[PDB]
Amino acid sequence: MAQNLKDLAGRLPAGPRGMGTALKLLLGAGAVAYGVRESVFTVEGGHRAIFFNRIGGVQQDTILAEGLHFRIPWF
Amino acid sequence: MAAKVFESIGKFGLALAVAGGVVNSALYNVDAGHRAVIFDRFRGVQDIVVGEGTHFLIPWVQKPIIFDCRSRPRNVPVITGSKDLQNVNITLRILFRPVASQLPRIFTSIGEDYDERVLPSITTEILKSVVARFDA
Repeated sequence: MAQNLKDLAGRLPAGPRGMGTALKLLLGAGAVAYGVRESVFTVEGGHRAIFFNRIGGVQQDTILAEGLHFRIPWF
Repeated sequence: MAAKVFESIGKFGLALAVAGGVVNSALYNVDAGHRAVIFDRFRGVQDIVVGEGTHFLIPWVQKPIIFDCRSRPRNVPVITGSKDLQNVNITLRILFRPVASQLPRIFTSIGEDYDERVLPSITTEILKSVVARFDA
């Protein structure tokens, strides 16, 4: 399986100098996008979620409604 | 020139089809006496009832909850003890309807199906209490 991936990676054309920079920027943008997606704990209607945390156990003073409320990934 | 025109026409047709599909996916029929609600995820469920009208939404976040703000009966049988403590098997008939205004709370609190959990509950409680109080 890894051999196929290596062959595919090698087969990519060696585009101009700016092609690599553009690809790096696109990869960074996609990483930020997925971080954003999984950094918002997808709670559903009417529910809530305070931060069940792994840093500082679980906080008590911070209170969250349902909706725009960010998780830290897997945390 | 003809080939470019045909290609542009095809691209415009595909774009129009995609837009029409997106618009269609954003609407749900509202049969008169149906007052839906928005069940999103970036807010959960909103605070504003959808009237008996076609009101818009965005995709994959709302699953069209076509409620029904019409009336409905129910029969509750209760094996109640009376004052003289009989086995009064009382089947009460109850008519009820919801309210258009605050349906989104109704959906958040319980969900799409609401009446079954409560009707036997309160009806049996009150039948038992009242008949218990009253002779057979």
